[PDB]
Formats: sequence, C-alpha cells, structure tokens
Amino acid sequence: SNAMSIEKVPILGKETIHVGYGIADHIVREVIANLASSTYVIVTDTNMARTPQYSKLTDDFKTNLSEKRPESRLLTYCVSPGENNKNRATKAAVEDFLLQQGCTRDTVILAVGGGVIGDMIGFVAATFMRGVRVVQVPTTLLAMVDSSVGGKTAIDTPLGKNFIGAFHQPEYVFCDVSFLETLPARQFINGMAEVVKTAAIWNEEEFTRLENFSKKFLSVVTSKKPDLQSIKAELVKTVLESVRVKAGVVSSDEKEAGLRNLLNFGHTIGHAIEAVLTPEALHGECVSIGMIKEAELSRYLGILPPVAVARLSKCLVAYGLPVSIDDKEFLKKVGPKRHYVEIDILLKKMASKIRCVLLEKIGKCYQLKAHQVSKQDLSFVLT
Amino acid sequence: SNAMSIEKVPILGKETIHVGYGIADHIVREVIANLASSTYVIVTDTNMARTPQYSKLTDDFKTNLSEKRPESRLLTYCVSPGENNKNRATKAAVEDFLLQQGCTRDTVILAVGGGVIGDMIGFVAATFMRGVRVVQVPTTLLAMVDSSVGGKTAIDTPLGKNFIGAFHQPEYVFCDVSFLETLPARQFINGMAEVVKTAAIWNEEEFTRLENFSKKFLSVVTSKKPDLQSIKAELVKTVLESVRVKAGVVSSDEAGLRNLLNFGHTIGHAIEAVLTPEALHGECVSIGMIKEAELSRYLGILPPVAVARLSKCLVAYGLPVSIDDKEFLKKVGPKRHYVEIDILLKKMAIDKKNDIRCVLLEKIGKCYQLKAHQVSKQDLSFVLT
Ligand SMILES: NC(=O)c1ccc[n+]([C@@H]2O[C@H](COP(=O)([O-])OP(=O)(O)OC[C@H]3O[C@@H](n4cnc5c(N)ncnc54)[C@H](O)[C@@H]3O)[C@@H](O)[C@H]2O)c1
Ligand SMILES: NC(=O)c1ccc[n+]([C@@H]2O[C@H](COP(=O)([O-])OP(=O)(O)OC[C@H]3O[C@@H](n4cnc5c(N)ncnc54)[C@H](O)[C@@H]3O)[C@@H](O)[C@H]2O)c1
Ligand SMILES: [Cl-]
Repeated sequence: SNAMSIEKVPILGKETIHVGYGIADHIVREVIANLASSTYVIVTDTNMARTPQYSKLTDDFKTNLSEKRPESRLLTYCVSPGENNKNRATKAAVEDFLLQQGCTRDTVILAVGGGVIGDMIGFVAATFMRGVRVVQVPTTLLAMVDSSVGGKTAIDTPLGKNFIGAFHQPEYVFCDVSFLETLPARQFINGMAEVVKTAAIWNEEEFTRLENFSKKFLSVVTSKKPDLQSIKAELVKTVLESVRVKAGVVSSDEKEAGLRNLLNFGHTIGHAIEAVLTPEALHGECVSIGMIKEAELSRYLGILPPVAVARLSKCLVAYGLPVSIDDKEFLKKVGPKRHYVEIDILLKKMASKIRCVLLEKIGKCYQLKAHQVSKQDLSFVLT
Repeated sequence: SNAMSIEKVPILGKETIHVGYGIADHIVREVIANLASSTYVIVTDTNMARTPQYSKLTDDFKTNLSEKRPESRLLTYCVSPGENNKNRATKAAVEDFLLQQGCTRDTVILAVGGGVIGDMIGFVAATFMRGVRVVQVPTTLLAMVDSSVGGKTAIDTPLGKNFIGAFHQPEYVFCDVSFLETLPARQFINGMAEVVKTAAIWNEEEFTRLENFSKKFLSVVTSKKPDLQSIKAELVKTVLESVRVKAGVVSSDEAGLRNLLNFGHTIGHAIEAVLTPEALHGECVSIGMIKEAELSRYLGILPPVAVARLSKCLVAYGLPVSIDDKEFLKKVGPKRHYVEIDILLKKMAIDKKNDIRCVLLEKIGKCYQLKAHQVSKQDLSFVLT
C-alpha cells in the first residue's frame, strides 16, 4: 500500500513472505542482515538477466554486501530460459558452478525468476551439501502467488514433469510486483487463473474486488507499453490476497490436514487437460477451464448454485482466460491437438473414484475438503 | 530364521535396525508386512548380483510376495560397482528405470550393497517423486556398522565426494552378516577401522572383546577358504556392538556427541585425499586414529598406554598404524611421497571451511568432555612431523 511499502504474510508462524512494488533495496537488506553467510548466490535465466529490475537487485546486493559484510562474496549465474531447460543437466551445471566456487553449507541462494527457476534452483538448494538456505524471488504472477510458496521443488525428465525433487522450505519469499513490468501479456493473464482460484475457494470479498478491477487490469496488461505504476496498489493487493490464501492453507494443513487439497480447485480436470494440450496450452489457461468444469460438477451434484457457475465464468472471461476447450482463441493456441481431448484419456489422466474440490459458493468449498466422485459423474460434465 | 535369530537396535526410539546371520527370509517378511506397496525394487551392483546370498534374498522376496501380495510386483535393477559409478549418470539411470516401469510414490526400494549403493540408492529414494521409502541392506562390514545408519545419502561429482545428497532416514536397516561370506579380505579388514573406532570412543568392554577375538578373526578372514560360520556369533556381536554406538549417537537430542563418530577421520580424511584410490578409507582412518590418539596424549589428556593398546588392536585386525607400514607402502606406491604436513593441514582446513576440530580420546572407551575440541595447526604439525 501507500501506507506500507512492504506487506507480510505468515507461513507456519513466521512472516517470511514479503510483498511490495520496487523493493530490491529491502530484499537485499533483509537477506544480508538475517541470513549471515560467506557466500550469496543469485541464480536467474537469460530473459530475467536482461531486465532493468534484475540489474537493480544485483547492484543493490553488491553495494550493501560490500558495506555490511566485507569478507562475504556475491556470485551470480545464469541458465537458459524455458521448461525444456528444467532438467538434470541444468541442475548439474548450477551445482558444478557452486562447487568450482567453493560454496559450502553456509551458502545462501536466491532464485530470481518464474516457477521454472523457483522449482529448479529450489531443488539445487535442497540437495547442495544436503541442503542450504534458499530465498525465492518470483518474477511471474503465477510464481508470486503460487509456485514460490510451499516448498515443492523439482525438475523434469523426458518421461514427465516434476518427477525428481524435494520438499525444501524457503527462508524467505519476496514478491516484488515491479518485475511484472517486463512480463509478456499472455503469462500475466495465465497467472490470474490461480488468483481467481484462491478468491473462489476462500475469499468472496476479494473475488468482488477482482471483478471490479478486471477491466482496468486487462486494459493495462494488453496495451502496447503497459503502464503498471498506474495500477500499482491494486496489483500489490492482488498478489497479497492470493498468496495469503496459499500460505494460510499450507500453515493450517498442519492442524486440519486435507485443507491443503482445496488449493487443487480446477487442477483435477485442468491437469488432465494440460497433460493432453501442453505446451500449446499454458497451465493457467487449463486451470481456468478446469475450475468451470469442476464447478459444473459441483452444480450437477446439487451443491454449487448455477448462478455461482455463471459468476465464476464471467470473472475468468473478464481477465482474458478461456472457460471451455472450445473457446475461439484457445482453439487457435492448441490447433491440431484439440481433437486429442477425448473423455477416456481425461478419466485416465485423473486416475477408481476421483478426488475433486466441490465448490459450495463463491468464497467457500463444500465441507472444507476434497471429495471422491465417480467416473460416471465426471463423464456427465465432460460429455 | 525366527525371533531368536534377530538382534534389534533402536534409532529415534524405534527398532528399525535388525542384525543377524542368514536372515533373508526375515528381511522379506518384515518389508512385505510393514511396508505395504504395489511395487518393491531391489537395486544392487554387478559384484553382489552374482553371489548366492543375493539370489537367496531375491528368490525369497519373489516367492513370498506372490503369496502374500499377489497384485504387487518385484523389480530388480543393477548398476556397475566402483566409486567411479557413484555419480549423477547412475542416479539418473536408476530413476529412468523406475519411471519407465511406472513406479509411483508407494514404491519401496531396497539398496543391497556396500556404502556406494547405500548412499547412492538412498539418494535416489530421497528425491524420487520427492521421496519414497528406502530399506538399507548393507553388504560390507563398513556399511553394516556405519554407512547404512543415519540417513546421510549422496553421490560424487568430479570436484569431490558426497557433495550432492539428502538426509533421508531409511525405514529399516537389515544387517545380514552372511553377506560377508563373499567380501574380499581387504574390504573385510577395511571395515574393522570403524568397529575399532566405536569401541574406542564408547565401549571399553567391547574393545576388550575385540582384542580377545582379533587373532581368530584375522586367521579366518585371511585364509584361502574362509569359514565364517565357525565365528558366526562373534561376528554378529562385532556388527551389533559397533552399530549400537552409531545408532545411540544418531538418536541423541546432547548435540556434540555426533562429532565423536569423527574419531580418526580428521587426520584420516586428509591422508585419504592424498592416497585415494590406492588406499582405502578404513586403512587411512586406522592411521588417523593413531595420530589423533598421539595428539590427545601430546596435549596431556590420553595416557601413553592407550596409544600402545589401540595400536596393537588395530594391527591385530590387519590394519596399518603408520603411513610407513610395509604392506601399506605396497598398496600406495609413489603416492606416499606426496604425504607432506602442509597438504594434510590444507585438507583438514578445507574440510572445516564453513566452521580445525578433533576428537580427543581420554582413555579407551571414553572421549574427553564428550565433544570434539579445537586444535592448532602447530600441534597437528608437531604430531605429523
Ligand atoms: N512448486 C509448485 O507447487 C508449483 C506450482 C505451479 C507451477 N509450478 C511450476 O512452475 C513452472 C511454470 O512457471 P511460470 O509459469 O512462472 O513459467 P516460467 O518460469 O517458464 O516463465 C515463463 C517465461 O517468462 C520469462 N520470465 C519470467 N519472469 C519474467 C519477467 N518478470 N519479465 C520477463 N520475462 C519473464 C521466462 O524466462 C520464461 O520464458 C512449471 O515448471 C511448473 O512445474 C510449480
Ligand atoms: N552415509 C555415510 O554416513 C557414509 C559413511 C562412511 C562411508 N560412506 C560411503 O561408503 C562408500 C564406501 O562403501 P564400502 O566401503 O562399502 O565400499 P563399496 O560399496 O565400494 O564396496 C566395495 C566393493 O565390494 C563389493 N561388495 C560389496 N559387498 C560385497 C560382498 N558382500 N561380497 C562381494 N563383494 C562385495 C562392491 O561391489 C565393491 O567392489 C563411500 O562411497 C563413502 O562415501 C558413507
Ligand atoms: Cl538430484
């Protein structure tokens, strides 16, 4: 906000998720002051490496470290971008760099990038000398609200995604919304799927604010040179209220286990679709369609009222997301893969009951847990 | 085998370390009954794969599983032996096999082999879908008493050893002493360094037993046709009492006890870095224990008689007590001449670049103040010069 340059969210009792706009300064001081180390390492990709905000961070990091901890060193390393580099070779290359540099157990690694970087460099930190401190610095909307929080790290293999990895909690998550200034529009919209999800499963008031923000958001993000400063407060609030839900649910799952599954709203059906249509369909695009199908499932089972289905769909369309696999622009993105989406391959991906979130209303999940549903009922909504 | 065949040792208050001699059936029953899964995977190396006891274990596993869990399956995978294969490419190969065979989060992996297998397959389990259940089945003496216990897993890189890994506690450790029937003598003897070490840091009564057992142990192990069954009971006790000490230390709260396990390793790892691979780890740790004991004696802590005693016991088990041991010089050859004081000091310092500490023995079976102690480059130099 105007009144608070940094807003914090607790995770497992500690306020280590920090959100603001143009906070390189704060990131650097917080890290150096609280995570004492001989060696700090910023890891990024090529795309992020070229942006002005990235240079501001490393510059700020360099200067403060020179003042505060003269004996300590800052190191930087860049991987190539893309899901195709989220692999064993890249992990090994980052490690070989850390080892050549004589990094030890005290090393602090900052993962500056989207979910690819966050997951992969999180995993590097998880196994480096059997674990070193990592700080998540997410730079995509998706990564800011979802992937940076919860400690899930991984890489892909030629057989499938995120099959090798580790649970490794970050010391901090810093969401500097000003990084979104360079994010391509499609990726920005993709990220709103998780934002709408968190409001839909937990916060109707935020859902209302999102509806009221949609037109000016979509108008700025799709303009030629997006002016993000003009909607700065509203973007900070967007990231804040979504990550609050993710962090709250992760923390609450401690004592009320199974609340964590509510974060899967739209992912049961959406992951099944994305399995068929990746990489032409992005994850948020598939999650949006999934939330609608899953909402229709709750409706068909006599739980979600039909008006809430309509309200959810209106909000997703207003943020530029598809609400069925037959959406015209979505058909354009997926082309010849459209016809691969048959009911049978979807029921197979989702495997013989299936677990699914059943929305009760906007802002609330039915009985605060996931439910086992039959293949017959899922077939009905997918027919 | 039955209940009478098995000695258990607790780790963090649960009896998951089981020791016996000829216990493949027990291993099978215990895993299948306690670790319910669709898929059990036994991973080993070429050398172990061809031994009779390995086949006994896998045959028994197959038979019992198809009876008790007919819808489950047993898979097997074999890697090449050697520290040179304790690497990323092998870890990936094992993972690709698992994935190609459709293994999921319920998979139970058994690591049947020495410490290379234990550490590497342990690490495969640690990261597979972010972690699956692993069972350590150590087959060297060293692995039965030390490496299988404590949850440390790793592989090596060209820049050094055990740098990439994970802490991943095994569901069970099964030490079947019958695997030692096919262990080459040099490796069998190598394992005795850690056995002597555990007795020396913690259990003077066991040290006495090991002294009394030494002549017999060595004549059996170094014969042409070793008959291990004739010393069965005493070998089981040997394993049991060393792994007891490791497990008790791992189970502590009283942090600082963990460092007592490093007795012999401060100087020993430095010697090994210069002399590997011609010298084995336990051979260097033996020498290391002697020098660290001399250090404690020099500092006025350890009485001289302890150094004599330790030295006699180590040699009676076929281990060297100096870098100029006749047989040790044959193994290492021209690398001996690179063991200078400055490179040892450099390595001991590199090993503590995060944080030079050393265990100081107070007498046989007791460490001074139950913790490691900072020692100077001068005093180490004095003892190594
Ligand atoms: N850990 C979890 O629980 C979790 C949850 C959801 C997704 N994920 C993971 O997240 C990954 C997808 O992440 P993503 O959607 O952030 O994609 P991404 O990291 O692939 O980034 C998308 C593209 O944007 C570039 N980029 C990132 N930030 C930028 C910025 N500020 N300006 C300009 N360009 C930028 C990247 O170089 C890349 O080309 C997947 O691999 C998925 O497995 C993880
Ligand atoms: N995790 C830990 O805390 C820890 C502690 C100490 C050592 N280690 C590790 O242990 C490894 C060394 O283990 P090791 O000393 O068991 O060596 P190893 O695993 O290399 O085995 C030695 C040799 O014996 C063969 N072999 C093993 N058991 C056999 C048997 N019963 N019959 C016939 N052949 C057999 C192997 O194929 C190999 O050729 C090192 O890589 C080291 O990093 C780990
Ligand atoms: Cl790995």
